[PDB]
Amino acid sequence: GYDRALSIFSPDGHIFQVEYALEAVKRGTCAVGVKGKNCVVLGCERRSTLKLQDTRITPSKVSKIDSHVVLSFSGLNADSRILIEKARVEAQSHRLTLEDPVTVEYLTRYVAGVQQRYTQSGGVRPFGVSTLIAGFDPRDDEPKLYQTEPSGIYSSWSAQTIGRNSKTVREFLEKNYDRKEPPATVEECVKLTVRSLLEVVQTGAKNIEITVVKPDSDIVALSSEEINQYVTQIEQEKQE
Amino acid sequence: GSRRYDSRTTIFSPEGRLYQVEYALESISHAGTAIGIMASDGIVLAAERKVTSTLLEQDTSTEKLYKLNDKIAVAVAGLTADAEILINTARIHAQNYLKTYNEDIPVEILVRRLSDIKQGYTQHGGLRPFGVSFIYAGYDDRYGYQLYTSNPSGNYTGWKAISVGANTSAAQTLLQMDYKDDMKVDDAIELALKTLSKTTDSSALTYDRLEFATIRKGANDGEVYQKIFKPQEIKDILVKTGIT
Amino acid sequence: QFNPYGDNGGTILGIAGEDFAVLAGDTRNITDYSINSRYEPKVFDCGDNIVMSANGFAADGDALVKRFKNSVKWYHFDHNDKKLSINSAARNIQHLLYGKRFFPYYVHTIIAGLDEDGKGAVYSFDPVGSYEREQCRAGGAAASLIMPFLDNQVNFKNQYEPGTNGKVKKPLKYLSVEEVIKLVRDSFTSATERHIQVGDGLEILIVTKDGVRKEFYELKRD
Amino acid sequence: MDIILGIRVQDSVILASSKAVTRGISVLKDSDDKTRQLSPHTLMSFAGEAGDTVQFAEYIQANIQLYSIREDYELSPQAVSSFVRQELAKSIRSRRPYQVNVLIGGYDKKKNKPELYQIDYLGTKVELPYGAHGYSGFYTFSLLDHHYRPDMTTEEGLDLLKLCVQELEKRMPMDFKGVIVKIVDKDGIRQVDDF
Amino acid sequence: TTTLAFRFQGGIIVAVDSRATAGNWVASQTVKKVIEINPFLLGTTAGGAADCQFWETWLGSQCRLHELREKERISVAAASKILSNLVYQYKGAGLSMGTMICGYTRKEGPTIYYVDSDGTRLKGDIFCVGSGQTFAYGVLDSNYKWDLSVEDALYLGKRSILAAAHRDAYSGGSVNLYHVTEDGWIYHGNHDVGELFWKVKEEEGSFNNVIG
Amino acid sequence: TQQPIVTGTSVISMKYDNGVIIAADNLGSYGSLLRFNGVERLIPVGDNTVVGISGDISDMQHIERLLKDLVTENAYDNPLADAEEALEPSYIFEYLATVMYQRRSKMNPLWNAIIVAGVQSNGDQFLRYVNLLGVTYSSPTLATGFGAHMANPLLRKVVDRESDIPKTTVQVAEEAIVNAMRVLYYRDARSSRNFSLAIIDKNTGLTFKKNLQVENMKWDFAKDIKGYGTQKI
Amino acid sequence: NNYDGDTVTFSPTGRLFQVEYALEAIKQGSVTVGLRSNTHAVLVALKRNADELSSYQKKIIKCDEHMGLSLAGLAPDARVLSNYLRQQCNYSSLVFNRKLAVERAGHLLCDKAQKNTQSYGGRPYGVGLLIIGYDKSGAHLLEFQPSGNVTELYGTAIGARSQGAKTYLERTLDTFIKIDGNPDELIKAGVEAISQSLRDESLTVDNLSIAIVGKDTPFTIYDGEAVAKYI
Amino acid sequence: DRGVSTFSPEGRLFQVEYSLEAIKLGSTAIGIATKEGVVLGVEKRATSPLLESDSIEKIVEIDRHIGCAMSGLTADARSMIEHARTAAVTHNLYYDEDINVESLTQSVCDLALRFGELMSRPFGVALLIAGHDADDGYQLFHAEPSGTFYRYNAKAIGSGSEGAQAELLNEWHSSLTLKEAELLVLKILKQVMEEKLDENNAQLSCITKQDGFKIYDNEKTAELIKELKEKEAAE
Ligand SMILES: *[B]([O])([O])[C]([C][C]([C])[C])[N]C(=O)[C]([C]C1=[C][C]=[C][C]=[C]1)[N]C(=O)C1=[C]N=[C][C]=N1
Ligand SMILES: [Mg+2]
Ligand SMILES: [Mg+2]
Ligand SMILES: [Mg+2]
Repeated sequence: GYDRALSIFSPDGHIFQVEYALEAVKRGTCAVGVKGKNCVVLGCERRSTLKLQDTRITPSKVSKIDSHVVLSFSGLNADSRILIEKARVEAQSHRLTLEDPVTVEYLTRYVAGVQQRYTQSGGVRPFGVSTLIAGFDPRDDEPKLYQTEPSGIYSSWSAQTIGRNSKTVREFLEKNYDRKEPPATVEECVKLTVRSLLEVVQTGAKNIEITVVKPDSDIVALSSEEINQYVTQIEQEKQE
Repeated sequence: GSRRYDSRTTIFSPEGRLYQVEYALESISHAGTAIGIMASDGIVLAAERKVTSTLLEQDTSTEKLYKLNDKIAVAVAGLTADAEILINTARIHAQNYLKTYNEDIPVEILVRRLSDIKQGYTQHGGLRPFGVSFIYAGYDDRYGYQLYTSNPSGNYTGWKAISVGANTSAAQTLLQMDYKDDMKVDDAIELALKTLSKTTDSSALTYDRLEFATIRKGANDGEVYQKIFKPQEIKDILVKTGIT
Repeated sequence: QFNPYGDNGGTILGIAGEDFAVLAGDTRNITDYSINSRYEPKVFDCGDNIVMSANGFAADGDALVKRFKNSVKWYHFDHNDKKLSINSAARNIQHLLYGKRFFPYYVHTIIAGLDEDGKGAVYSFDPVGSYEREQCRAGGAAASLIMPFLDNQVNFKNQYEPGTNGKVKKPLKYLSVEEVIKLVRDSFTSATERHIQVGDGLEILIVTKDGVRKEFYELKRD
Repeated sequence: MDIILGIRVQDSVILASSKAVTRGISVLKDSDDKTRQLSPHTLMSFAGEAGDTVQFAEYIQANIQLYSIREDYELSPQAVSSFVRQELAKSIRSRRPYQVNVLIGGYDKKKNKPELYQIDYLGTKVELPYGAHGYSGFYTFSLLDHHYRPDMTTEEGLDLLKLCVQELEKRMPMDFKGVIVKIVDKDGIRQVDDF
Repeated sequence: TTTLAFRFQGGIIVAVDSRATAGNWVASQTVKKVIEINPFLLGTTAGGAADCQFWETWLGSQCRLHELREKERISVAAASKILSNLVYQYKGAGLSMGTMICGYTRKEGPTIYYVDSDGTRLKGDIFCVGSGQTFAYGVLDSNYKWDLSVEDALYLGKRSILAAAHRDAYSGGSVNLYHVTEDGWIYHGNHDVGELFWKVKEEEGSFNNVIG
Repeated sequence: TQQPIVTGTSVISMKYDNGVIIAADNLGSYGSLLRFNGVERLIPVGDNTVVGISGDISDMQHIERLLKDLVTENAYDNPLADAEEALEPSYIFEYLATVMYQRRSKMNPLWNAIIVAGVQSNGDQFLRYVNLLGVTYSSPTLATGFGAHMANPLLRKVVDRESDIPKTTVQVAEEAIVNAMRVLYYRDARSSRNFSLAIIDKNTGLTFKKNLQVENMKWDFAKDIKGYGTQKI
Repeated sequence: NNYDGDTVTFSPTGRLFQVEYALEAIKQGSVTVGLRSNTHAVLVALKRNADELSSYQKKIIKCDEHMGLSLAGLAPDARVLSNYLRQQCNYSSLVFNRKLAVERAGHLLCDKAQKNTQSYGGRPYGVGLLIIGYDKSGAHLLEFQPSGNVTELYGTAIGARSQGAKTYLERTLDTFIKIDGNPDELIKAGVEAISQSLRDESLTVDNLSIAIVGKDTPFTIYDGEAVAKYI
Repeated sequence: DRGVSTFSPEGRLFQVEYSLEAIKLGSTAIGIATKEGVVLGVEKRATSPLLESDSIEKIVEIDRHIGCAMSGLTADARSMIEHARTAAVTHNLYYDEDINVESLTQSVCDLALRFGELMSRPFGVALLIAGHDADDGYQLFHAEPSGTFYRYNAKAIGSGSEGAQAELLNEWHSSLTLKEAELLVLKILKQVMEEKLDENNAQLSCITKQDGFKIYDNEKTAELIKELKEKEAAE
């Protein structure tokens, strides 16, 4: 078998293949995650260079791992499918043996462990993908939002963004998000998520996708018209 | 040892691109243009054979359009030999699904499976990727008529109208201009041929330089028919649309 | 058909004292109605103040002892010459025995020594590794003859105090090393009389804080 | 385990399964639910050798739930039954086969029809209006042959099911400790708590 | 062997006998048929001594690894299923095990799972397992209520093992009592049947058949 | 698992004051057929060890090749191969015992009973038994097969315990072995008159005697035995 | 230069640079001395510390009751090789009831190290070993190099500044060989030998490490206040 | 290119030496051993204020009597921790006892050099393994990707290591109490850290014979930080 060590250290103590995988994430479309008091919202950018697309059948950016957890990403689309499939298999395996669905932290730890494994295994390159994993633990009403990256490190975030121009939207979230009082309602949380994407997106038409996840496996994806109403209200308040 | 001669086909560039995928896409950009157009009552697949000869036996020839099952077909852009490897794998996958569930495979599931195979060659194994881009035209009872494309990266996307191979930039602009949502198959046939006729590097578009196919519900009652056009049938539709 | 098991007879006996422990065993080795040897040592010093005997099928018995002695050696190498405690040895032996759960060592194993508080310890095993710390245990062919006698004369079972008539039990006073050796010798003499696979000689290993001592006694050779 | 019954009526499928679990000479439990929900509109009951039954049922459950998440779509009862049959057909030529017989009751939301499939441990699948595994059918099929009509309501199906259980309680030697009854229709799966 | 466990108001009572036999030969009267998996989990042993004791000792290692990895104690459901899935892999090889996995957690409350070597895994309120299980069932079923005091529940468990120790030839020796609560299990002593029988006979007025 | 085909009968042996004696007849039986009359079943290893083998002859020849190969291997990169680092009886035995127990554990035994007789470096007598089951034991006298039942009783009258070994000379020990071989010829239906005998002494070394015969047999009394009870003629 | 990328490449003058670079790792290691008489064999090792808070790296490893070694270079490689020796000593005991000859132990180490110098992918061992032992032919001392070369000697030293101790032993050859039935005097000679390799630092109580094996003396290691006697 | 297991002309493994450079870039971790216990402390170093700092897990339990702190590419530590936990629990299963801290460390270090062309590269993380056993008492070990481990009375690893180690050189003595050690870790962490030290960006832990391994609450650490400020202002 092909056993070549692709991910290796350099004289300055860097693993360039892992670092170049982050550059692939930097190229990917922007993804954002914001958790409120009783919800988490996942915002995703759709680049409008591709029109004549069939939005019914085109792979959506946000993927359900289980009925209570979701996963969005930035980076290589093909790579993301492999992580999502493994995550979905592990979710069912956990239910089968532990007789309880995965916690959001556990699922994140698994996905992060897969990513790490691909940074010191022979004959493989790292995943060019960073993920945002969000949801609610079984029988728990505390919102959960985690991030992973090609190196395999993961951590919890009150709010976070990844992908292209993520530096800008992170700048926005850092000044606008208050920890002592997070978005109390679904409306406030979605509004803040759409606002953060409007700093980068371009047009607020079909370029913004929003997915709201609530406790007890209550997940729903907002439509174009529903999102367009948020876009309208934000700019009308801005004209002042 | 052997390390000396390894090209390392599955690595990132400093910019975060996959060298071999990018170079495979460059190869595909010189291949004959293939176009897919999805309508409300069917799907059209049109493709240009590359600089043919008068001594090529056309009626028994097949380099662009292939049948995966009774409901799904593909248009090829790139290395034909690479494509046939993947086509035979896709045909088997469709039959495995049919044996397991006793139902025809949904289009997206077939597309995802092939796209995953392509992805694998970019991440592990140390082999070169498949220098192939597919346009998938298919039907199932969930989403109805569907158009997809996949490329050597293993990434796939859904489309209303799409082109692969040569002059896709020019072709996509023309499709984006004249395409409408309430369009029908007969109109889509005309759009496909007109787009090829303008983007072609050849002097004139003729029957012997084309492969053509449709997937219609235009079959007796609730069912789907695949029609791979014969040379004479391509010649007739060229006269009908007013190109020759 | 090939039968991979055999029966080499013999009998063993472990008794735990207050600050000592003994492991005894006869020196006769047999197959069917023949004597192989009148003196074939069966109880072994395994190091770290632990004595061991694996009675039954001698080939499996030797194999197990050999592997445990090996385990003690590697325990020293891997853990900075640390002394293997009797409880740790017992758990290790369980895994050696259960490792061959589906092709068992056909033996009854007994180890003896001192626990980490310096008190006398005897552990007893079945062929597939189930074990238990005991104050008293006989093993092997004549185990059914010896154990009841030890229940009576070591644990004072079914004994009460005169005058009270079944009301007050006989108190469980501790036994000295001289008192235990008497019970061991009488156990084996009695077993030799009524069991054909027991005889020739008795070898006793006594374990104290000072180390491992040996005593040998003649048994009837018929 | 012992008795599992199935009946497909006009607009639903009804599965009845005994509550007893017996090992040797003791009834260890009298409230055991011998079924698993594979999907919102598909239920599978099971009976066979101890351990194998639950292990197989939960394995199938996990696979269908995995499919549901991956495609965001519920498989048809026919598709699920074919998947289950293939697993059992694969199993019968294994080193140690799954010794499990199953009934699959589902409501096809596409065709708006209830469907009942009987599959044994060999991988023998049949679609039926009513079915049973083990010695149950030796009693219940004669009753069902007489009374069953294809346009029965759910309430009529339950009454006909009570007549089956009454016959079993009269003539079968084993005390199976009654049955848990579940109904599968367009609205999903629900349990009849009083039977 | 006679082992039982039952749920009640004050948690769980676990009671076991102490006898081990090889045919008609009494191999031991001092066997520990309850295994302390952790301060909140107990396992009972019936059938093959080595099988039960090896794999329940092994189960404790798996449970300890779970709480190290997950920073949270393992559920009784998950602990029982680790054992049942393990023995299921060995099915047909000839393992002989009849066990109860007994514990308490916040999410579950007091829980008992019957796990055996055929792969059977059952949640329940009352279980008796072993050669003398039928004898224990007689006393338990006629006297069981949810509203039992810790003191009365303990005696019922003790008395049920005694009943089986008397009638079942392969049960006896002594009775080990455990009481599992919200704050963990609590050992309640070794009770020799040789003394317990006469004590119960005199005080309770039972066993009038026997002469004393 | 198999069955023995061509077989060798008893191997007998004992210790004496300065060494050990071992003997075995020269027969290779094929069931009740006394097929091969020139089979050597005592195989010397160096000048300090003799391995006597009974049971399956095909497995004996395999073991013979292993020992031959063992000597070759020991000589490799060994300047003291004919001195301090020569093969000892204890080394040879332990090797065989390992192989025998390994083979029985794979359910494919070498169908033999083996006695390794020799003298160690320090002059100590070595005599130990091993068989197809991997069972091992040592004793002042050792014998396989019928020898165990008939030879041991006779040899144990000479050396009954360890303290009798220094009191037993080589002449007395050899006499007892030769008598035992005669008794086996009287009573073992799968024995032959012809046998080999080997003495390993700490002083005089290895003495290997071939083509020995059972002699001084008592048969004359047979003429007086008539009928099976009542018959007079 | 161009021929040092891997172990599978000879240079134009017939040299194996990766093996030579592995040899260099030994020279960087702390000094250790080995010497023997007819009755006993002694190892003396100067242990090295990272800093004042750190412990002094152990240099001596026991392989059997009658054999052991001292290391200089990559310690993990010494652990791998010593583990192999333990197994080989143990195989000899279990199968043949025979204590492994020190000469044969050297042959086994040579062959194990050699395979790593001829195959692609692997690397040479980066450690040198001094093996002492007492077997059926008396006391022995071996020097192991990861090139594969093993040499039996009366005395030697390896590591940094080892040339000083090696010269001393070359002068003292006739004296220390005669130290029979006197372990303390043989150790004294070893401690005096390793002292010739010292600069700036001197032998302290937690710095020095000594081991001995002999006629009626199992392989035992002395550290801490047990070696204060010899300082 | 060149082999992964290649020696440099100086006699060092290139990849091992390069992994040590990655560890220097890592966040600071400090360990101090006393007769009353061993203290382990780390710098969390959150990359952004939106990152919930309590999810940063750089101090980890291996067993009840053994704890562990990390520095460098912390993702690489997960398989090392898993192995350590398994080794600890497995030894308890085989021997019915706690495993020695040194033996546990040795088991972890056996993984280190299992790389070639096994894993494709060395670990890019250093570990401070602290614990207690009956034989050698309270112990602190520094496990490197070279496969080498040193025992230490006190040790600092990460970006501010040489500065912290020099400070530990002067401050450590054999009669230190547990409380004195806790404050000393906090003092040195505060010195080498970029951002100002508080309970949210720094974490403490200890291992004692009685209570075993414990990660300190943010409320408990906050008091020790306040106690530190006052005693420094006292002179
Ligand atoms: B109990 O009777 O099931 C008992 C429990 C076990 C934990 C000691 N088992 C045994 O006594 C078994 C035999 C048996 C008797 C009756 C039913 C089932 C099994 N005996 C042993 O496991 C055993 C162990 N060591 C020595 C002898 N016998
Ligand atoms: Mg007799
Ligand atoms: Mg059927
Ligand atoms: Mg398991």
